[PDB]
Amino acid sequence: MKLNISYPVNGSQKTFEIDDEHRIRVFFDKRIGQEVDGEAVGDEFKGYVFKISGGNDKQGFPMKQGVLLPTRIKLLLTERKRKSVRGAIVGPDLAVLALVIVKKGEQELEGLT
Amino acid sequence: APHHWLLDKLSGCYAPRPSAGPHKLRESLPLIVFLRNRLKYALNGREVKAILMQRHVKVDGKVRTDTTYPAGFMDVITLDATNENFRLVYDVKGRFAVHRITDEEASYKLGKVKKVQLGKKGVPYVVTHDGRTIRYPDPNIKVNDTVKIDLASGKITDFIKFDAGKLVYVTGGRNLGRIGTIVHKERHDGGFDLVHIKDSLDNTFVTRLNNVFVIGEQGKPYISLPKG
Amino acid sequence: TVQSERAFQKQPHITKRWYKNAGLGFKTPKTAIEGSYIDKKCPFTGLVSIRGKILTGTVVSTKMHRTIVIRRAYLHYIPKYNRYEKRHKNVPVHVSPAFRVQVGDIVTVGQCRPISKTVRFNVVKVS
Amino acid sequence: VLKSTSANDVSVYQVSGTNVSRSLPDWIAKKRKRQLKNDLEYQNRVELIQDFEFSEASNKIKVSRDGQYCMATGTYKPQIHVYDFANLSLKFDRHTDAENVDFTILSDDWTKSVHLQNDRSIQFQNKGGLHYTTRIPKFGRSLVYNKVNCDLYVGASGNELYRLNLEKGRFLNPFKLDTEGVNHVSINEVNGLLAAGTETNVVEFWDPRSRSRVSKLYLENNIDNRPFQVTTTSFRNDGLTFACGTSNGYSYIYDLRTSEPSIIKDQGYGFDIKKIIWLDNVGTENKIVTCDKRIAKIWDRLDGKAYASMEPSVDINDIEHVPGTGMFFTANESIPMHTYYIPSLGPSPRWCSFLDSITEEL
Amino acid sequence: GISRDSRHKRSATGAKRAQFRKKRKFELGRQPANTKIGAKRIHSVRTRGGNKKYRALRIETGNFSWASEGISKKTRIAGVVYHPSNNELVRTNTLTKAAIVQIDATPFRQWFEAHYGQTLGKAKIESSVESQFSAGRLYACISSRPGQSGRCDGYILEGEELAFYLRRLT
RNA sequence: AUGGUAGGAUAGUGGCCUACCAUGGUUUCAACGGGUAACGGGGAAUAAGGGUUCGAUUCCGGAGAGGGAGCCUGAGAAACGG
RNA sequence: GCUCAUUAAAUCAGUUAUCGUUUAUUUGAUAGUCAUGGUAUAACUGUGGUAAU
Repeated sequence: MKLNISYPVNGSQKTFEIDDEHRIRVFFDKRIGQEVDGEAVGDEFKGYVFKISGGNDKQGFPMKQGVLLPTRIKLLLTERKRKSVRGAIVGPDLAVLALVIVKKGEQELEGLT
Repeated sequence: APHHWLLDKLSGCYAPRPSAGPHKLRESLPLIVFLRNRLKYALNGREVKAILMQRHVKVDGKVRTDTTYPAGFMDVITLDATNENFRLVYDVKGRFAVHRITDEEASYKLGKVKKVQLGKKGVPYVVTHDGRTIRYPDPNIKVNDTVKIDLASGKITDFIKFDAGKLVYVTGGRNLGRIGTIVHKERHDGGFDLVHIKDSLDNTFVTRLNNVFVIGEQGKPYISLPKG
Repeated sequence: TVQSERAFQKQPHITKRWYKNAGLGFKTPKTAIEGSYIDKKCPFTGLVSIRGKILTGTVVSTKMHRTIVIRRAYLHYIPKYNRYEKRHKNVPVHVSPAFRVQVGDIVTVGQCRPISKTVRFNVVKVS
Repeated sequence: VLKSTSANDVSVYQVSGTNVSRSLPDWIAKKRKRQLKNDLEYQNRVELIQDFEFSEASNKIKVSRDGQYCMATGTYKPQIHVYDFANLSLKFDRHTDAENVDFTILSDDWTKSVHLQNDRSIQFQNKGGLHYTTRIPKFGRSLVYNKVNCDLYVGASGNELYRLNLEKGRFLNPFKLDTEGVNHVSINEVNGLLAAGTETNVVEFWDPRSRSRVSKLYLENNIDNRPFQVTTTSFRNDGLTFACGTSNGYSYIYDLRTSEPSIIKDQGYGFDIKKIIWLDNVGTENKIVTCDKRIAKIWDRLDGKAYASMEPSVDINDIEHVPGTGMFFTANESIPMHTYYIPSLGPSPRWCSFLDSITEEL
Repeated sequence: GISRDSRHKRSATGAKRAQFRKKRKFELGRQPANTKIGAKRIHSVRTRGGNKKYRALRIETGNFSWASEGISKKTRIAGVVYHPSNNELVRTNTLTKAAIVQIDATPFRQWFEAHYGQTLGKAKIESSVESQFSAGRLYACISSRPGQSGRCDGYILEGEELAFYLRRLT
């Protein structure tokens, strides 16, 4: 999946296509708000600290903050209707995984920092 | 369309409905019927609008800009053009009648009180038929009496208690709208008091006490009744 | 007995007895002022206002509690036959504990902001 | 998720109630006002379950044996709330004429719904809207349907005990009361003996196949302050031993050998014993819940020691339990309904599959 | 919900059961909140567009008036004693109009001492009330509608009205 | 069903609803029940200045917006363009 | 706004009564008890997902 990475200290943001399953496996069953080191994910991510922020799945249904259940469910959403809601928890059926940098480590990213 | 407007059945399908206002809607005559239709001052409905916005007409000491503004019985309608003053008065045959009055007679109107109580902080008040409530009246002024109104302010310059043998105008019922100055006052079930009336030809006529409007003493009426 | 119900009976007071006049020449009886019944529905001393029909008739049945039946006989006129028809209208009314009522009892009532589902009239004068 | 110690060295885990705050009940007004005005990291820590803020707590809470469902008996604009644990919101929200004092589900997963209304009446309730309403001679506190005899027979504060059959839809030959204490009804699963809560603390065992009561059991106390009544009772799923809960907080634990001795165990407050449910399904069995108006408590029946003291700040009136799990459904007198789960009792269910993971790792 | 349509029930003479129309909005009825004694929760209802009513559901404090001295002191509420319409309400501790309660005697006690200079039966009032001042629980009645105003307002028992209700409580 | 009283509900009256309490109501003066093709009827309203009694207009009454049931705003809807 | 299914003191007609009620608009009366607080929506800037809104 893709990592929509933003760096708000400079304000810039950039997506990275990640196809290797060893890289994505660190993010599995992790939740929005949790602190994630991508140094296991990648050697260029050495010392980085990431927080999961949001994203979508392969059908557009977003992860909503702290609902539960990493499958998809249907909720009474805001004069209130019902739509389908993909859960808060990262699974392999995510098309993307948007996150945010918390602590910076050693190496640099040209289009990001 | 009601009876008392003197409209033809001709000239357009829909009848001009009245607006909510001081008078009752079935008692009202709107100003659109008053200007273009009976007094023939305007031709189209839009021409009534140009007269009102330029504030030619004033009804009862107020500007009164509205096309379907309800005008009722005993309403001083002062037109600033021509220096002529108009007072609505009902006609015996079933209809309203526009009437010429003087500048001094345009100063005062008469008004039937409908209900009197004691307001807040110990204040007496009377409520006229045109909805003009007035603070601190005379305690002699009680129910169904008329009230002479100043119209420069809301003050009361004359008052006439209801007593048998005084010249009465009728506002309502079958025999609505004549002289006849009183026979007496009848009691009946449910109220339904029938204040009897004997006209200039001295014939008994019967309407309700609700319909009674005292327009003067035996002999003198306080306003210029139209003679014809 | 005054206090025989499950709640304590009292006037709202809107002597230890408060009175008022129902009006229209109906005088306050001795039973109203110096009495013992509470009767918030009574014309005098109570919480009803007599406005509307003041009608008369004949009381025909009294075997209820705090209420009686007026029979209101009259003659109809049929214009087609040019005859008459005898008629009556059995009207139930609330009676107050100031008026001594049995079968007979020429009666006068007044319209009283309808009390209970048929009762629109409360007894104000018995002759 | 906040973890609270009940001082029993058994860590109690709670959610969805007095401590969990939903800052976005309306996201259109408040969450749009939260973005520029906060960081919302605490709200990012808050994890709501099945999406309801729900005032006017509930008279009763029920769960279905199948489909992982909930019944909730709202009293705001008095109403019935149905929850799906698969979908985590309202499936079915119907508003009721008057409040159901006790609710009974027909056999499973709300194919029907049976109420016990403040008006002396049962309402029959389907998928469709409000299929039938009844009338009862007396007022209602509790009601139990029995699968055997096809009968849903009721009673509270009555001289007779009211026996309605759902097959042929009638009532005939009703039972009577000994001196009109019939606050509670409970039925043995195996052998089908009736339980009763009497003002003179008697349990009336009416055999439905004999059409007659068998015996009386009386309560006596060592302290014995006031005349007391048993408010609620229960039967074990084994049908062996008995649960008796009085108004003064003293748990009475009885034997179905037609035998009078018991074991006593009080709450510290002793305001009432609200609901008593046998933990015979969940592992480390023989436990039993005893709840006050405020204090809830589970304890081994042979040991009689506090395994957990389940204490929300707002008082409750209800317990409801999911078998095999520690899923506890309570109606705290507030807007959020405090349900809560102790993992050291047993594992979390399949919809709570991640809900066990969030607290131990934390 | 509740409908007040007078057609369905029978006539005076026994004519019945027309169903001329269906239930509509102006012939409405809503539902009782059987209010209890607890932490005060305020309910909200919108009635006929502009107006509102106050359902009461849990009540902690209310304003009661002492009838002899004519003074009014806000009262903490403990328990329900008697009600004539249905005794199911009292055993569930439910507040309605004309409901006998028990109150705290100490707010009326604190007014009595420092303003006058006397204690409470250890400045003369009744005997049946002065023995209740030592109990700490005075008997009071409700003269408001908690279903409408939401308040627990009422009056304390005095006079012969005291003797009527205490006769019922024995 | 008739009423009493107390509470509730409602914008409010109220057996409207429910407790508790009394046995009443309408009726040969026709209650109550049945038939009504109640496209018949309402001066509801002008109408036809000799077509002999003609016209047009308005009013019917109820329910519904695929069927049930529950709800929300609004002075007003128990609204199907929720 | 259109369409489907026929009500006999009911509808309707007038009449009250609203001191039994609620009322946007209409009108008439009517209040002595810091040269500027604190928040807040977005649009927008740029990254994306989603067969799709």
